[PDB]
This record gives sequence, C-alpha cells and structure tokens, in this order.
Amino acid sequence: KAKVKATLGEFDLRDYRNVEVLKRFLSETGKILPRRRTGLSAKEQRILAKTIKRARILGLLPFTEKLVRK
Amino acid sequence: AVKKFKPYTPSRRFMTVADFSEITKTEPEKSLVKPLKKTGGRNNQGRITVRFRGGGHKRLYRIIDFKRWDKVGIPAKVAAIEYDPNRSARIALLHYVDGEKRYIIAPDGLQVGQQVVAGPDAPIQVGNALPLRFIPVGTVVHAVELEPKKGAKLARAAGTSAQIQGREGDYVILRLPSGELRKVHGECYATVGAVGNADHKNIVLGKAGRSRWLGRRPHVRGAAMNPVDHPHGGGEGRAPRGRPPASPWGWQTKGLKTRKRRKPSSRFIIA
Amino acid sequence: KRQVASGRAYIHASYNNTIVTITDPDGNPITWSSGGVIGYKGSRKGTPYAAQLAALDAAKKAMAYGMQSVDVIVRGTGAGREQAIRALQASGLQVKSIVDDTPVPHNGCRPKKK
Amino acid sequence: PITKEEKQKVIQEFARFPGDTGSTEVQVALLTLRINRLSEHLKVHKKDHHSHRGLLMMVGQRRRLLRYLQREDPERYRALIEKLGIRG
Amino acid sequence: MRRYEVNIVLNPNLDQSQLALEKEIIQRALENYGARVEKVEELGLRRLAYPIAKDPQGYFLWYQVEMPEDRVNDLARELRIRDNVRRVMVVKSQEPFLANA
RNA sequence: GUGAAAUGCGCAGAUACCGGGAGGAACGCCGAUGGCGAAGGCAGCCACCUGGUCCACCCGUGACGCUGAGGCGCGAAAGCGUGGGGAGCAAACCGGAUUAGAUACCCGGGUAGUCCACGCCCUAAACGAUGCGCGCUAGGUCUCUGGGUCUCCUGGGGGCCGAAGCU
RNA sequence: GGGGGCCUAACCCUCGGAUGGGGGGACAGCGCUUGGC
Ligand SMILES: [Mg+2]
Ligand SMILES: [Mg+2]
Ligand SMILES: [Mg+2]
Ligand SMILES: [Mg+2]
Ligand SMILES: [Mg+2]
Ligand SMILES: [Mg+2]
Ligand SMILES: [Mg+2]
Ligand SMILES: [Mg+2]
Ligand SMILES: [Mg+2]
Ligand SMILES: [Mg+2]
Ligand SMILES: [Mg+2]
Ligand SMILES: [Mg+2]
Ligand SMILES: [Mg+2]
Ligand SMILES: [Mg+2]
Ligand SMILES: [Mg+2]
Ligand SMILES: [Mg+2]
Ligand SMILES: [Mg+2]
Ligand SMILES: [Mg+2]
Ligand SMILES: [Mg+2]
Ligand SMILES: [Mg+2]
Ligand SMILES: [Mg+2]
Ligand SMILES: [Mg+2]
Ligand SMILES: [Mg+2]
Ligand SMILES: [Mg+2]
Ligand SMILES: [Mg+2]
Ligand SMILES: [Mg+2]
Ligand SMILES: [Mg+2]
Ligand SMILES: [Mg+2]
Ligand SMILES: [Mg+2]
Ligand SMILES: [Mg+2]
Ligand SMILES: [Mg+2]
Ligand SMILES: [Mg+2]
Ligand SMILES: [Mg+2]
Ligand SMILES: [Mg+2]
Ligand SMILES: [Mg+2]
Ligand SMILES: [Mg+2]
Ligand SMILES: [Mg+2]
Ligand SMILES: [Mg+2]
Ligand SMILES: [Mg+2]
Ligand SMILES: [Mg+2]
Ligand SMILES: [Mg+2]
Ligand SMILES: [Mg+2]
Ligand SMILES: [Mg+2]
Ligand SMILES: [Mg+2]
Ligand SMILES: [Mg+2]
Ligand SMILES: [Mg+2]
Ligand SMILES: [Mg+2]
Ligand SMILES: [Mg+2]
Ligand SMILES: [Mg+2]
Ligand SMILES: [Mg+2]
Ligand SMILES: [Mg+2]
Ligand SMILES: [Mg+2]
Ligand SMILES: [Mg+2]
Ligand SMILES: [Mg+2]
Ligand SMILES: [Mg+2]
Ligand SMILES: [Mg+2]
Ligand SMILES: [Mg+2]
Ligand SMILES: [Mg+2]
Ligand SMILES: [Mg+2]
Ligand SMILES: [Mg+2]
Ligand SMILES: [Mg+2]
Ligand SMILES: [Mg+2]
Ligand SMILES: [Mg+2]
Ligand SMILES: [Mg+2]
Ligand SMILES: [Mg+2]
Ligand SMILES: [Mg+2]
Ligand SMILES: [Mg+2]
Ligand SMILES: [Mg+2]
Ligand SMILES: [Mg+2]
Ligand SMILES: [Mg+2]
Ligand SMILES: [Mg+2]
Ligand SMILES: [Mg+2]
Ligand SMILES: [Mg+2]
Ligand SMILES: [Mg+2]
Ligand SMILES: [Mg+2]
Ligand SMILES: [Mg+2]
Repeated sequence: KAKVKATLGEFDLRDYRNVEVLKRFLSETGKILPRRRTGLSAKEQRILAKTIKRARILGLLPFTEKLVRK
Repeated sequence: AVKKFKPYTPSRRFMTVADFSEITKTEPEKSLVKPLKKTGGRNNQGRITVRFRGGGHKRLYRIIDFKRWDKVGIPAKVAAIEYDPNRSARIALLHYVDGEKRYIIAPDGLQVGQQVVAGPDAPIQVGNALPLRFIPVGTVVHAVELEPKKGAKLARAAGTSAQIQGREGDYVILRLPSGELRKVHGECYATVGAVGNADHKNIVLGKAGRSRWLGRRPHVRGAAMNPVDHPHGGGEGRAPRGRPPASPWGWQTKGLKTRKRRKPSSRFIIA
Repeated sequence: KRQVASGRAYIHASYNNTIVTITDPDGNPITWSSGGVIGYKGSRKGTPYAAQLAALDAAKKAMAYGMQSVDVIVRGTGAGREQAIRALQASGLQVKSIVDDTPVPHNGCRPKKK
Repeated sequence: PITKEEKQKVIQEFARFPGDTGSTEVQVALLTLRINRLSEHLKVHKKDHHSHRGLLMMVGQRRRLLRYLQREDPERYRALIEKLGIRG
Repeated sequence: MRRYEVNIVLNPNLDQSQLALEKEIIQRALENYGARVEKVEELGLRRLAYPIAKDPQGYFLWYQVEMPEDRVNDLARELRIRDNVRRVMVVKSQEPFLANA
C-alpha cells in the first residue's frame, strides 16, 4: 500500500546516521515497522533494525513517540 | 584464597589462616621513620575501661601516612606490600622519587612498581588520592578524610570501601561501608579504589588460643554471674533473661539507639 | 493553582474505576473526580456512565476556576476509556487535543499472577 | 584470531615440499597452534564450556592423525611429535 | 589494526571555547592508544529524539581510525570520563550494504 | 479490589498530575509457520576473546574411516554451601472472601528464592517420547542461507501435502 | 515573637607556630532554672 523501500532510491541501509531515511520506517509511535510494511528482504529487514537501534542510542531516533490524535 | 589444614588435631580441622601471596617477600618492616613502640590494656588511672583485653602477641607500630597531601604532585614507586599486625589491611611501603619513604594502606589491585601519586592533578588511576570534589561521581574510593586536613578516617578496614553518589554545593555524597548516606566536604582527600585484603572476613580463628594471640581474653556471659555482678546474674540453673537484655551497667542492649540527639554532625547524614 | 484558560486533562481508566484530573500547562493539578467521588461504590465505579459523570464533574469544577482549553491525555483501558472523552466533548471545555500516553514497559518488571 | 601470516610461519615450515598444504605433518601443526590458542583462552575463560568442546574435537582429530603417522612411518612421528613437543 | 567509526556526542550548552578543550582531550587520548585517524566528520548540533541528560540538543562528532583491536575497549573508557561527553560509541567499520540499488 | 465483596491504604492528606533522585531485574516494536547449538538451551546496544557450520576454486595429504562398554566433559528449574545483592514477583506464613468444611482456586499482605561470584547437586513429558554413520528409492508447494548473468539451474537448513513402500 | 536560608567573628575541632589558614557554627558545649524517664 506504500512499500517504504520503493519510496526512496539507492541507500546504504547500514548507515546509522541518515535520519530522514531510517525515520520512514518507525511509524507514528516509534515502533520499528514490520516487514509487512517495509517489504524488505529477510536479511534487509535484519541489518536494518540493527542500524535503527544503533541510531536510537545516539538520540537520532525515538524509542516511543506518544500516540497522537485518536 | 585461604589456607586450610588437615585435621591432624581438633581445632586444627576447622582453622584457616590467610594466604600471604600479596605480601611482597618482605618480613622485616621498614625500620626507618616507620616502626615505633606500643602498649596497654586499660586507662590512665589503673582501672580497666575495656573488658577482656590484653595478652596479645608483642607488636611494633607501623606509621601510616593518612594525610597524604603534604606531598602533592610528588610521585612514588610502590616498593612493597607488607604485613601489619595493627590493622586488618595490608600496607604498601612506597618510595617517593623525592627520596622520602612512607606507608600507605595497600588497596586491591595495587602491586609493586606502580607510579602512584596524590594531588588534584592526579589521574583516576588506583592508589592515587585526590580531593573528593575531583574524583568522578561513581568511583569507589577508600581512606577518606571526614573534614578537610584531618587525615583519613573512613573505609580503612580490609576490603572496605565507600562510593561517590553525587555532588551538592561544596559537599559530595558518599555511601559509607556501613551503608550510611552522608555529605562529606569537597576538599576532603580520598585515595581511589577499595581496600586491600578483602579475603580477611573469611578466616576462622579455629581454637580458643588463636583469639588469645590477638590479645582477646575470654569473655564471660552476664548469665554466668551473680546478681552482684551483672543484671542477668542469679543463674539459678541456666535461667532466661529476667527481662529485658541489658549491659553490665544496666542499660538495654537489644535495639536501643545511643547516638546523641542534637549532635551538630547530624544534618550532614541520610540514615 | 491560579486561574488559567489553557490546560490539560488526564484520564486514568482501569477496569475497576475511572478517574480524571484537570491540570494547568505545567502539569500541576487543579481538580479531579472519579466513580467514587460521584457516589458509585465497588463494581459500578468501572462503568462508562460513571466515567462519564466524573468527567463532566471534573470538567464542571474546572470551568469554575477559568478552564477553557484543555489537551486530553489518556492512560488506561477501562470501560470509561473513550466514554470519559465523549464527555469532555460536551464538557464545555475546548478539546484542544487527545493523546494516549498509557505507560508500557519494554519488558522489564515481572507482572503479578496475571 | 590467528593472523593470516602467523599461519604461514607454520605451513611454510612444516610442508614436506613447496605448495604442500595438507600433509599430515601440516594438519597436525595447524591444529596444534589452534589447539594451544584455545587452551590459553579457556585458561582465563573457565566458564566458556561450548568452546571447550571444540578443543576436545580438535585434540581428538590430532590424536587420530598421529596414530596414522606413527602407524605408516615411525620416523616422521618421533620427529614431528618432538618438534611440536607433545605426548607427556 | 582494524577500522572503526568512533561516534561522540557532547554538551551543546557549553561555550565554543571549551568545545575545543574537550576536542583536545579526544585527540591526545586517541593518540595515546595509537588511534591514527582518517576521514573525520563533525555534524555539530542536531535534533535529539529524546532529551539526553535533560538537554533537548547535543553536539555530534564522528571519526574513522586504525588501531590495535585490543586497546579499543580501554579507549572508550578514557573518553567517557569527561562530563561534557554524553555518548561515546565505537563501532566496527563495515562496507556499505545497500538495497534498492 | 472482586462474580459481588471484604481484609487493606487514605484528612497524620492517600489514589490521580509534574519535577528531581536511588536501586534492582528483564529486554517492547524488529519477531515469524525465523536463526544458532551435541543437548540443556540462547534475544536491547557496543567492543574484545572463542566454538561450530555452509558455499565456491579441484590446489594439497592418500582410507588417515564409522561405532563406541568403561573413563572424562556438559547438563533446564528447584535445592545445598560461603559471601554479596534484593525493584518486581513470590512456595511457606498471615489476614479477607467463598464453602457444610476451604490448610485451595479469588483478594490484601509476605519470607526464602528468583539476580551476581565461586563450589556442589546431576534430575525431567532432559519428547521428535524417533541412538550414530553411509548408500539407495516420484514429485508439488512455502520459507531460510550461500554460488552461478539468473522468468531458471546448483548446494546446505527449516515446514506442509503426498510415489512406491512400511504400519 | 515565631519559621525558612545565608553569613563569621563568639564557642568547638583541626592545619609543617597561627597575630593566621581550613571545618562546624549562634548550633554544640557550659551556667541557672522547667518538667520527665
Ligand atoms: Mg628507633
Ligand atoms: Mg596506646
Ligand atoms: Mg624510584
Ligand atoms: Mg561467653
Ligand atoms: Mg554462678
Ligand atoms: Mg565486687
Ligand atoms: Mg535487669
Ligand atoms: Mg542488679
Ligand atoms: Mg530451672
Ligand atoms: Mg535474671
Ligand atoms: Mg539481644
Ligand atoms: Mg547510655
Ligand atoms: Mg456489578
Ligand atoms: Mg570430536
Ligand atoms: Mg601401505
Ligand atoms: Mg597427552
Ligand atoms: Mg600424557
Ligand atoms: Mg609421564
Ligand atoms: Mg607434565
Ligand atoms: Mg610426567
Ligand atoms: Mg505527621
Ligand atoms: Mg502530599
Ligand atoms: Mg501509577
Ligand atoms: Mg517521578
Ligand atoms: Mg538533581
Ligand atoms: Mg535500594
Ligand atoms: Mg539505574
Ligand atoms: Mg523457534
Ligand atoms: Mg544443531
Ligand atoms: Mg524444548
Ligand atoms: Mg533463550
Ligand atoms: Mg545476550
Ligand atoms: Mg522466544
Ligand atoms: Mg559450482
Ligand atoms: Mg601435487
Ligand atoms: Mg593428490
Ligand atoms: Mg594424500
Ligand atoms: Mg599420490
Ligand atoms: Mg559414554
Ligand atoms: Mg538455579
Ligand atoms: Mg543476605
Ligand atoms: Mg544468600
Ligand atoms: Mg505481592
Ligand atoms: Mg498471593
Ligand atoms: Mg506473618
Ligand atoms: Mg473445620
Ligand atoms: Mg495453610
Ligand atoms: Mg490457616
Ligand atoms: Mg496445620
Ligand atoms: Mg488463603
Ligand atoms: Mg470451587
Ligand atoms: Mg523479601
Ligand atoms: Mg531450606
Ligand atoms: Mg534472596
Ligand atoms: Mg533475582
Ligand atoms: Mg551483581
Ligand atoms: Mg563435590
Ligand atoms: Mg543442573
Ligand atoms: Mg517437545
Ligand atoms: Mg533420528
Ligand atoms: Mg553452489
Ligand atoms: Mg523475471
Ligand atoms: Mg539445486
Ligand atoms: Mg535454518
Ligand atoms: Mg530441503
Ligand atoms: Mg508580630
Ligand atoms: Mg514585630
Ligand atoms: Mg569566613
Ligand atoms: Mg565558615
Ligand atoms: Mg589562633
Ligand atoms: Mg574563609
Ligand atoms: Mg570558621
Ligand atoms: Mg546553646
Ligand atoms: Mg546546661
Ligand atoms: Mg532522666
Ligand atoms: Mg519508660
């Protein structure tokens, strides 16, 4: 419905720095988005999450943003 | 860790003595400005003021550097770790490059040939002492002054130690070996690390005799006496406390705080 | 404490009783209510209706101080969940926002026997 | 881990001929190094048991091979075993 | 010797003068551990997802080095000692794995 | 707090809200019909030390193999020893309720223990209830991992349906 | 007059003599008086 991968070109998904890239996988809660929404490969999804977490430690990414309007 | 003994005699089957591995091939103490006379089982009137003392082995007194700030910046080599019959801890005879020699309580980890030093400058390398206000919050530390310029008095027993909990004004929070939370002053020096010989708490005297060599006379129960001697006296056949447990002087002795009330030292503590 | 127009509303809703607490932008409370305050006791306290009434009462008491604008913040799952909110609509306060800040561990503390 | 170079100091030294990278002499030497590495490791990581199994396997693998070499030729054995210094 | 990517995050509310002072300690320590540097990046202040040390912002760095893999742990220890250092993090350098290429 | 309650806590100011601090234990989303390990078993992140395993090149030694009584090593949870640590949970224990009774299921309390170091214990539905190795005997489909110019071929794992056959 | 906070110089502790430095501090100690155990 909006495969996150096709929404952006070539990118080094190991880079734990490009916020605008990774940020598009975190949902409106900080929850690392499922492979049923990122559409990545088995390996892709993995090394991804690892680099995401890496970022969240430097403060480049949220652990949980509170649920907005509802 | 601790030397045991085969039961070739009773009371030898149980007794364990400390291993002196750390003790650096040094029997004699630093005869120099280090040893000194020592004595005495009761007070300056002839009267006994501490029951059940005396008879211990003879002992020379090793002079220990507790201030360690009169040699700021001057480094020193850890020449030796020596045995010391006056404290639970082992001591370290260090040779200052200055040429002067001094005894410091040897901490854990410390071993001969350390470039130990003391001053605000000093690194957070173990063995080094520096005013509390400079030591990074969290660092375990020992041999702390209580007020500035009055030598170490906290955490000196074997394997003891206090931790820095945080700051607040000119004071730093410590958690003493007891567990007390306390605001100690900033300028108060404190040598980094924890006290050597932590295995001490694990020796087992084994026989009644061993206690005697330590200068401890036998200790007699209140119950074993007569009413004339002790509150618990009157032992008409192994009898129970007449209520409620009390000292030879008549004050209660099972939970009964004795710390003074309006002590000024009070407001610097936290339970 | 003092009179203020802007503010916030916290909705605590557990399966056993719902409770709301109005507070100024800093977070410091102004007024509160709950199934017990209203009059209900025991099982009824968990009722969405109870939760409704308490919401109105807390809102009502609030408008008295000067409350008008209020960001809504919910923590719970109780029957008065959205119900407390539906009551903040018709409250007479401007429902400036609505957010779920229900606490939830990243798996750390062992739960009760349930 | 063992350095790529460190392996050659061994391989080059134990081969019977240039390009030899499989002679019993070599495999044994190649294990022996790797064995002693683990040995010295577990000497500090007493708790690491899974790795200790590795050591048993590797020690066993070596143990077999020496049977074989001592079997078909006692000469390279009495020598090789001596160079690496084992069996004692 | 191995390649690393030493991140470091410092207190933003400090002056620019002491900023140079802390950067000095970074270097000396780096050298004391034979951390010969390479392509370095200093992305300055940035938006933190969560208040690190009660502070909504933070000054960033990022290096790349060769050094004995043994003294890499000891190094991170030396860095964190400063108060204005909020987040040291050494990482194994890795060739860019890429998808959607 | 429950089926409803009561014990409990609360005007000596509790619950609900915000800020600041201490401490222990476990790792949400990723995450799954998934991966690793000989088994027991193993999950935030980081670095260090280390075991096993798979694919390719067809270069090396040339049967050096398989199994394996004893022996040795590992071996969940509980439990034991000495000494640490103790937030949550929680046998025993205490109270409330339920019931004819209720040493229980439910509720309020609660200690060993759960955690760390070192040393024992050596059991289990330690279950695939399926000992290890090697060759042989249709395929269809889902998935994990590797190699090759790649709508397909070629290895090694994890599943389901099913030839022959077995039962 | 009561309560909170800070100060230093009484008073107390301490620092290689100090007419001074550091720490505590109108507290504590001590005097008279009050009630209690
Ligand atoms: Mg003399
Ligand atoms: Mg004397
Ligand atoms: Mg010297
Ligand atoms: Mg006695
Ligand atoms: Mg008698
Ligand atoms: Mg008499
Ligand atoms: Mg009496
Ligand atoms: Mg009497
Ligand atoms: Mg009798
Ligand atoms: Mg009596
Ligand atoms: Mg008693
Ligand atoms: Mg008294
Ligand atoms: Mg009801
Ligand atoms: Mg084997
Ligand atoms: Mg032959
Ligand atoms: Mg042998
Ligand atoms: Mg032998
Ligand atoms: Mg022999
Ligand atoms: Mg031998
Ligand atoms: Mg022999
Ligand atoms: Mg009160
Ligand atoms: Mg209050
Ligand atoms: Mg709460
Ligand atoms: Mg709080
Ligand atoms: Mg604070
Ligand atoms: Mg605690
Ligand atoms: Mg903590
Ligand atoms: Mg599984
Ligand atoms: Mg396996
Ligand atoms: Mg299982
Ligand atoms: Mg697990
Ligand atoms: Mg782990
Ligand atoms: Mg699992
Ligand atoms: Mg091929
Ligand atoms: Mg050939
Ligand atoms: Mg050949
Ligand atoms: Mg061959
Ligand atoms: Mg041939
Ligand atoms: Mg067997
Ligand atoms: Mg256990
Ligand atoms: Mg205990
Ligand atoms: Mg215990
Ligand atoms: Mg409980
Ligand atoms: Mg219970
Ligand atoms: Mg009880
Ligand atoms: Mg009955
Ligand atoms: Mg019972
Ligand atoms: Mg009973
Ligand atoms: Mg009974
Ligand atoms: Mg009961
Ligand atoms: Mg029943
Ligand atoms: Mg307990
Ligand atoms: Mg027991
Ligand atoms: Mg316990
Ligand atoms: Mg535990
Ligand atoms: Mg621990
Ligand atoms: Mg045994
Ligand atoms: Mg076991
Ligand atoms: Mg099973
Ligand atoms: Mg089988
Ligand atoms: Mg292939
Ligand atoms: Mg195609
Ligand atoms: Mg194939
Ligand atoms: Mg697999
Ligand atoms: Mg297959
Ligand atoms: Mg007036
Ligand atoms: Mg007036
Ligand atoms: Mg002054
Ligand atoms: Mg002053
Ligand atoms: Mg004077
Ligand atoms: Mg002054
Ligand atoms: Mg003063
Ligand atoms: Mg006074
Ligand atoms: Mg008086
Ligand atoms: Mg009295
Ligand atoms: Mg009384």
